[PDB]
Amino acid sequence: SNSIQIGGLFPRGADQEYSAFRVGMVQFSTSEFRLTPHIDNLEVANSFAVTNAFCSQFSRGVYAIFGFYDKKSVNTITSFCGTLHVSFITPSFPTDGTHPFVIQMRPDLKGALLSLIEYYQWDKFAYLYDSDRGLSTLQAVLDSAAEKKWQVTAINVGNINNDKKDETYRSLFQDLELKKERRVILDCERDKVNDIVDQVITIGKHVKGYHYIIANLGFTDGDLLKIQFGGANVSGFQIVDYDDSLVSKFIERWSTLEEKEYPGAHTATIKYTSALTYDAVQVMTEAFRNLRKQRIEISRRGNAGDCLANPAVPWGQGVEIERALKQVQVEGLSGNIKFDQNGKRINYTINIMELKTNGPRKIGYWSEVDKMVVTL
Amino acid sequence: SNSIQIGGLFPRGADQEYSAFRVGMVQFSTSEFRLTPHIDNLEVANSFAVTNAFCSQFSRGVYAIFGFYDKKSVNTITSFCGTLHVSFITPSFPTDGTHPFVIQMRPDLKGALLSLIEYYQWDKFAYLYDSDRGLSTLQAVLDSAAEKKWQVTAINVGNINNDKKDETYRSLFQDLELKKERRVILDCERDKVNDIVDQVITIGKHVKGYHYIIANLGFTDGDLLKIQFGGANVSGFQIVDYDDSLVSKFIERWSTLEEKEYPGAHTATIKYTSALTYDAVQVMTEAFRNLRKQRIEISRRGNAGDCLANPAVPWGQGVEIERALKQVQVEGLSGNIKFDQNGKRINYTINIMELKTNGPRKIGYWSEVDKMVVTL
Ligand SMILES: *[C@@H]1O[C@H](CO)[C@@H](O[C@@H]2O[C@H](CO)[C@@H](O)[C@H](O)[C@H]2NC(C)=O)[C@H](O)[C@H]1NC(C)=O
Ligand SMILES: *[C@@H]1O[C@H](CO)[C@@H](O[C@@H]2O[C@H](CO)[C@@H](O)[C@H](O)[C@H]2NC(C)=O)[C@H](O)[C@H]1NC(C)=O
Repeated sequence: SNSIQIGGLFPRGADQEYSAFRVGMVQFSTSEFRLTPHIDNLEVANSFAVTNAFCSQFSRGVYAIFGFYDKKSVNTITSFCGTLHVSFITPSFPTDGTHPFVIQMRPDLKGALLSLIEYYQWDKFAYLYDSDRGLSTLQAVLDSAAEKKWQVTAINVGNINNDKKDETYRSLFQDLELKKERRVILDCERDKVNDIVDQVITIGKHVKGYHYIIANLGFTDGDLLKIQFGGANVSGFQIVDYDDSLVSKFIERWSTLEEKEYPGAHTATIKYTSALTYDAVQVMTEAFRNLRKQRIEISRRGNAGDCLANPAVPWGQGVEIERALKQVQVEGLSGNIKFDQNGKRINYTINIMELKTNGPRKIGYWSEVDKMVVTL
Repeated sequence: SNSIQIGGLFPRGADQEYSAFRVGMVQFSTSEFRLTPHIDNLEVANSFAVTNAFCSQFSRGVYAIFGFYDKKSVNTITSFCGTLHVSFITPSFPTDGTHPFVIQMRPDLKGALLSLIEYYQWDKFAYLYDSDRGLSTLQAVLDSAAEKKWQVTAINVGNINNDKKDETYRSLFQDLELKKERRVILDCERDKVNDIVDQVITIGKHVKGYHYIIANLGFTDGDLLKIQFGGANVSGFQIVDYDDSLVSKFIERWSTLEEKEYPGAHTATIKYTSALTYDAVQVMTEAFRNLRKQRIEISRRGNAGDCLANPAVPWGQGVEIERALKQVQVEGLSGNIKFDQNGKRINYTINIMELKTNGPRKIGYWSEVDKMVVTL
């Protein structure tokens, strides 16, 4: 048997991620033990919902929770996890701090972004953002601006009501035009980028003389073809490397999976959040394997009880499970996976990309310790 | 014997605010009914703690909750209140959105601040912000910077370990001794403002040629006397007008209370947060009084239950309570109190202040519809 109960907290509509999760469950299945996921699908921005689901898993008796949060709900997660010693493994944006009991699959992007800016020798640009992943990056660029004498125009595009969102664009570009802004960073939710890209194309700002940096880890995850021929420079970041044999092999299978059975999966690419979901199954699997290999018993003796029991007394095995997960080092879709004591990715690589007439191309990479290295 | 129960969620050090709350309960109590508060003292930044306390008050069957939140716990409050139709009345920062079931006693400060900056005809300035407290008003000035043609140098003053503090704050100003920054916006809690004022004085930057804008609603809550004679301009905002008889008559009383019975309350001034709290007791009282004047029965028949009951079916009378709360229009320590449909203060007034050798003086006022008006 060896059935190991875990929770799965999935946003509604995260079909590809859940398909990647199930493929991960197949890939990393083993006779040693079985991960036994209990799945909740919910509105990840709704803290009540996230608390209900967390507590429901907790009372069932899970040994770890894999899932997602939003900026509206990250504090529910870090606070419940930290209080009860339950480990959360997530592909979402890294928490802004050193919160314990959170294993963060997603590498920090800020460093690479700052180096890229320096690399193109920008000292004046617009930073167009929303806040769904917090404001860490905004702070990082403001700090750099002050320190390197950059003139940054930083504008929150997150709050343009899509119910009348067009006069709002003209006024945005009017503001940008005041200083003839031509270098632009887009750090937004993926549909937000696409909205902004259409908006740019429409007013002819996708021509030569413009240069956009897409500040996310999935440059090729969405539709680049529409700005591929206008003449503007377009650059970005990619944590999933389709030239890795490991990734290449996975895509051979992924690309042929039955779409009815694996929604989101009959394609040549996989979104980085889905790749990280797949990699998370490997990490959890290795953690429980390592514990068993170390002869560390983590089996629950009694019921977890109510997540709101007062006083909140953390189970003693919590720390053990946190440590096992943080000590995992493996190779996955997102390259070398290793964590520091705070569950943040270290020793990872981010590929730096440029859009060219013949498609997106790697021009080099950013190293978690060597910064930006061009490929010759 | 008409006991309407309510909750009070008080941050673990909010002594003066609790004193203010207890005073308002006396001032506004009546033979009609007695608000019967149940009080929790808690780590307001701890979302788990906040959920526990909310759920504990929900189970008791309170008819509303007066309380405080933090930027880390605000989502817990809005989600739980919005889901369960439990009204939260608070002097905390207004929410970033139109969340329902939240009565925000504190007026928005962004308009007045943006207006004041324009008034002084600033184009280049430093903005000291406190990440602990939030970035919301910084963002508003960053959004506006293009259209209003400003060059903003934003510095985070928010992760200072009190160990150093002195050294950090001096390093900060001896760094603004680079771009020749002399116009500085504060945007901090009154304590952090005091700390900074203390260091500006020690560094000798409170002289003529520097100008500080304190971006909180309590210009005279702190000690201005010490920076009054240096020669620097110092401007701020004030919502509690001590020239009003209502306020003067209140302070007559407040200055008299025994400090042992009412911590924080043997003084001439009163923090705008405590004033908003006193005001909150009037609003809650009027709302529930008005529900009776309209023979809207709101008495719960059966137990409220568990905040984690599933499915979540909100009680029928929540919406009536919310509406009654939002329909209240009274005059209080913070001036005319009125709310829109999203529980935000409307038709309120913010006084504009400058520090003079003879003390703080009102120089004008800011209105929702008139914007900035020089007084004469
Ligand atoms: C788009 O990329 C091009 C190519 O690097 C940039 O043009 C180069 O950059 C410098 C600075 O303007 C020029 O002096 C070089 O001569 C350019 N190289 C070549 C061969 O074209 C250009 O600056 C980028 N666009 C924007 C708006 O930043
Ligand atoms: C402090 O306040 C004064 C008045 O608002 C600022 O401007 C003074 O008044 C006029 C109006 O521009 C100027 O022509 C004078 O030169 C200013 N007076 C003096 C003696 O400086 C003044 O600039 C403010 N100080 C700062 C640093 O903003």
